[PDB]
Amino acid sequence: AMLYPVLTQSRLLSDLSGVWNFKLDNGKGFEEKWYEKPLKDADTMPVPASYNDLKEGTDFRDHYGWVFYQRNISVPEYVKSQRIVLRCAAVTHYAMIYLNGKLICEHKGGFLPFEVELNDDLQDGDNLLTIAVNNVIDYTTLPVGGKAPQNNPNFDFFNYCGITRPVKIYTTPETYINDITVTADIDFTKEEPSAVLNYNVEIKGITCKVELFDEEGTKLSETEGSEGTFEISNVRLWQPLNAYLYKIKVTAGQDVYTLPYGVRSVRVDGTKFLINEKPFYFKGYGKHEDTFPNGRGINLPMNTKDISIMKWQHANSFRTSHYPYSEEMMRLCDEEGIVVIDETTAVGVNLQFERIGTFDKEHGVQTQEHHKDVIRDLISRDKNHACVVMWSIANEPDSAAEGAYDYFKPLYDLARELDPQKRPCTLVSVQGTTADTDCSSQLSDVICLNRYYGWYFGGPDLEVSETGLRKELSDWGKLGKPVMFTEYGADTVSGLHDTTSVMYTEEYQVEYYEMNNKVFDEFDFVVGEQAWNFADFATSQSLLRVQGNKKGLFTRDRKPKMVAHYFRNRWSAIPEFGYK
Amino acid sequence: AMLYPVLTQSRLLSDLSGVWNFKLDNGKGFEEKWYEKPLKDADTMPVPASYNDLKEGTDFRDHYGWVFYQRNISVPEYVKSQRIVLRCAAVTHYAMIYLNGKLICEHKGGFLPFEVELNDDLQDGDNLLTIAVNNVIDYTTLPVGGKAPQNNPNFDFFNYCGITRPVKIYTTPETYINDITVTADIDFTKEEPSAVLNYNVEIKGITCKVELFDEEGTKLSETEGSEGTFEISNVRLWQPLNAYLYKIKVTAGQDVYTLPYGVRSVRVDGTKFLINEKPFYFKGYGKHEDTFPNGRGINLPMNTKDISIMKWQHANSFRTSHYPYSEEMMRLCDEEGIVVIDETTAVGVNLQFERIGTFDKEHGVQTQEHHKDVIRDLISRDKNHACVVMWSIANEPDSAAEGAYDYFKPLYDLARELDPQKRPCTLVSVQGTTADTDCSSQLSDVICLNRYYGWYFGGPDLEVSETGLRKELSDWGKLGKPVMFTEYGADTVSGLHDTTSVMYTEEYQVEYYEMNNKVFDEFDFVVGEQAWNFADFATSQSLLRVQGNKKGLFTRDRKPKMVAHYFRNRWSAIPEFGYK
Ligand SMILES: CNc1nc2sc3c(N4CCN([C@@H]5O[C@H](C(=O)O)[C@@H](O)[C@H](O)[C@H]5O)CC4)nnnc3c2c2c1CCCC2
Ligand SMILES: CNc1nc2sc3c(N4CCN([C@@H]5O[C@H](C(=O)O)[C@@H](O)[C@H](O)[C@H]5O)CC4)nnnc3c2c2c1CCCC2
Ligand SMILES: CNc1nc2sc3c(N4CCNCC4)nnnc3c2c2c1CCCC2
Ligand SMILES: CNc1nc2sc3c(N4CCNCC4)nnnc3c2c2c1CCCC2
Repeated sequence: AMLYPVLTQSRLLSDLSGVWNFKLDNGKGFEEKWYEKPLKDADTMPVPASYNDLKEGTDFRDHYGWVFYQRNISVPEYVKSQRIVLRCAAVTHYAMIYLNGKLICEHKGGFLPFEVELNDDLQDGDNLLTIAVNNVIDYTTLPVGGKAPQNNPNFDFFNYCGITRPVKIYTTPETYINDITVTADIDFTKEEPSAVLNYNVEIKGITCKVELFDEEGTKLSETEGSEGTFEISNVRLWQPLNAYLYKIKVTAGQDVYTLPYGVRSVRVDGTKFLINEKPFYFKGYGKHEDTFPNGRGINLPMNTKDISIMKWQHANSFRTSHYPYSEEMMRLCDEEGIVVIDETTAVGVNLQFERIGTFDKEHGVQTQEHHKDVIRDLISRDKNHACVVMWSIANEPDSAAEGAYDYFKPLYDLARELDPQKRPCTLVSVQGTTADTDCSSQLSDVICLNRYYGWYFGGPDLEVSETGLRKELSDWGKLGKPVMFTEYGADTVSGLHDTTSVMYTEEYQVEYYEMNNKVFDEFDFVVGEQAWNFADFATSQSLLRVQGNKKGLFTRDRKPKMVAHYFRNRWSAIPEFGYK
Repeated sequence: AMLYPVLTQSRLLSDLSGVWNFKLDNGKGFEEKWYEKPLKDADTMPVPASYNDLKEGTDFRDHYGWVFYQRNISVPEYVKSQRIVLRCAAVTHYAMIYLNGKLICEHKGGFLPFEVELNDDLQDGDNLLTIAVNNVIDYTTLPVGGKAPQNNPNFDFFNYCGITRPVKIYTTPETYINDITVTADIDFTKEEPSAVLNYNVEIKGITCKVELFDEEGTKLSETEGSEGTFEISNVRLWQPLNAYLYKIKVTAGQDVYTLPYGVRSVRVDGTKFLINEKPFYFKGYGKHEDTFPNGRGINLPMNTKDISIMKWQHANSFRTSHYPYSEEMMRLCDEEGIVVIDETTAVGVNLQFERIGTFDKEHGVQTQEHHKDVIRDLISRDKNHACVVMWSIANEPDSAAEGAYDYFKPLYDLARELDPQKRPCTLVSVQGTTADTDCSSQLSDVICLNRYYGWYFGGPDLEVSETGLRKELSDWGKLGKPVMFTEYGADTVSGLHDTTSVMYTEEYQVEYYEMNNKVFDEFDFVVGEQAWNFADFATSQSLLRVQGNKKGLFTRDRKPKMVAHYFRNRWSAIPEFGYK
């Protein structure tokens, strides 16, 4: 369980972000005890941020192995009173915290938070904090390092690493709040729908009371109970592009924490994805925590810029593509009313492109245990987010291979059981699968395709490509379930133009999406269009990557390609609800 | 034999270029007799020029089959006196001339001239000229159409077709000059070298006398003899970047034709490519008759612009890449002193990339007969060009396959025997061959490689790529022959920049050439560096082509990439002669 550190009367918060000392491991790093003494001949390195692009030459950009972040720490003795904790929101890949020279914590997983307490190794005076980060990826990591001394991603984005998100120090009373959970039942029956919310607070280390406020701070109800309930008639339902967030003050044993919460219902019904009992239609794109020169590092300004562009463009949703995003971005979609598809680090679980099969148990992937710890850690983190309407177990696994069904079912189950809101589960299907062959047809509530008819398939022949896409999508309808496209797009170099289009031209990109959009619009069970990608992003080099991935509607610096004006006009004529 | 039509006291010249009528064959074209009546519902189409890009939509750009050019013709009766001839300098692929409705000529081969006489079907009044052009390419065409209703080039440029070069009407006395030939012997021994030129005139249908002038029109010697000789002491030797052209007036039977000619010697000696008994070093690039929206159409202005840029850049040579260039460009290099490697249409003679082998005689290529007619027609056309120092039988054939040696030897032989100057012969070797495996090691006077260490091989690892290129080039030296690189380069999108380079960036392109150029400079038997390509050009669409081929040093409109300034600085510090 991981609550978002905030400033409360009961808890303090001090950011450690800034320029830290930094050294690339030379192999002999751990041998000598760098985590013991202050790094020598060190380099400077802002935190929070990916370090790959922040220096010059390939030696930083393409480093294999470990790096050492190092910074000094010092708390006021008058604080030992309360509990001292170190929250690392995300260290890409493996983290190893040393204080004063001793290991204190260790973590696997580059995109989710982890904490460690400091009360009993926090010395007096100036303490030597050391965070060593490893970037190696393999068949035991999610995301999955392939075989082709260098990391070779089995995924189409660059392997940005370092202290990707912030490192803070918060405190707490000795017995504290540790995990608040809230769910809602809404009775749309009444012409003025109302709702009953179920609280479930948890403490560790006494009386606990719950206060419920409205948008403006107006209190409206109170109760006591580490597992009580609450009633709200004439309830302001959170809605896509129309967020309403209540707030919640849990006072419990000299400790109080506040939580926003939006009241809405998610439910699949036949070929309809329903939000607050209405037939939604996804409009938006798959995104990437990718900016220059931050790498995958957190970027509050671009977060707001990205959401400003989405509203300008008349979109309503995005998918945390290939990894969970920052907590800040998740809260922002709550405030702004952005429907989010929250997705795990499970990309590259596919060895298809003697031959080893993906789910061979001696020579194939070794990810299921960690895949489970991710599903749990992620749902623990974002369970209370009204923006989250669905979960994505994995992006493009070899889901039509043998071993496939056996791999994923234990993970779907774990997901369906750990979501206090029992939200729809899916996985994003790669090109090649079909209704009959895809283990997703059974395990998933929503069929999410990534199809590229007009690019990989059939490009530059958009007629032949249309025939293919009708044929395949037609078949997908026989499952009687909601199907949305989570990726489709074409690599386009901003600036390349032509009257009779050729591939890579802004005109070819617009035509591609006209064909796909025409076919989408023929099937009432298509409940979503999400283009890949929102914006150009960095990938590993290869002959097929024109200085990265150029499938964005926008450039890496958020300037619109012609296609961005095509979608803005199309999405403006398509409602959040009732499109079918 | 084909003399360049010019204006002489004995012969007239009238260009037919302009906007002709034009219709795409619909299949039923030949059935109905379009070549008989005036085209109906016709379109407009400039000649000379490739027609693919001159209209909108894929229907022109990607047409499979025949098109019909049609224009009216009318000569003044007072001309029937003399012989009337129609010279088509180049109709891409197959040509079929109809006059008044009757076929008069037929041709195969899209890049060389062919004529037909008109005296006895040239009616009085207005005659209906019709030129039908076919664009289909196959295992019987040079260049070679692959299997992958559409043409699929087995070569990396777009299949531009139509009346690529001009169509004129010249006349002649009844007995006329038909082919002048001149060769030279130079006695560098004397401190003031002199030379003896051997004339060899030919007539068809009488006295013939030869006049010899100098640059400014000063006569200097005369003689009589359809096979006489001539003497020139203190001779002005044509030289790279220092052209001196004498002129030659052949008066013979009321017919006179003038010819420029430059005196120079070409001779290989060990690992030295010698021009006028000096160790030359090729500096330049492989080019393409490719401009917008002309297609492969002739372009006198860009010809002069291209040659202006070459002198600005301190280059000395270029290769007629994948097909003979226009006669105008050939004469221009004579005037301007550009060393040219004249090359045939023989590209795509390679099926490597049950499996058919290139030179299978039932299922592989069927090009050798035509390949021979090309070698003869080409040498007949350009034999007297001082700029031509070498012949290229084919670009990147599967020269290390079985059948290879048997295919090419008859063609090398035919070439070595038909060049009145016995000039060096070669063929350009694809990536994969080695000294031991390449039938070129024996048949060729100069080893011409196309290597891509840093792109296809090894990119983005320029270290590994350097190790490979040293290893391979080292081996090539064991043949004790001159080796030059006729292609090397990297696809670069003008405008993409970075401090730590990634592929496709102008910086990566400059680094690529620094590595290759460093290694080249280690081997005294490397006698040439020619980059691919001079300028960005159109190709068929595919995932590996960013709106065409972007390996130019210049953009398709002749603007320099950063790499163009790298070469200009490097080539300025490297002499035409004595570099080794
Ligand atoms: C019709 N038959 C084909 N089907 C396919 S599928 C495929 C392929 N994947 C697709 C799916 N993406 C997904 O989409 C995005 C993207 O690719 O840009 C990624 O950014 C994103 O992270 C990822 O989720 C990951 C990788 N990569 N390369 N080639 C192909 C290919 C090809 C063909 C025909 C031959 C040429 C290649
Ligand atoms: C090191 N191993 C490789 N070696 C090679 S070779 C090759 C290839 N040809 C080369 C040579 N060109 C010539 O050079 C120019 C160009 O290619 O741009 C053409 O314009 C020009 O007309 C033509 O003369 C014609 C085509 N095309 N595609 N891939 C390759 C490839 C590859 C690899 C490794 C795997 C990836 C692909
Ligand atoms: C794991 N992600 C991928 N998935 C796929 S699927 C497919 C394909 N198709 C699919 C449709 N059925 C016929 C064959 N052809 N080529 N490459 C691919 C392909 C690739 C990748 C990533 C590596 C590069 C190629
Ligand atoms: C006829 N022109 C070519 N020549 C070549 S050579 C080579 C290669 N290499 C060469 C070095 N030895 C190992 C294998 N790999 N992939 N493609 C190629 C390749 C291609 C083409 C044109 C079609 C596309 C690929």
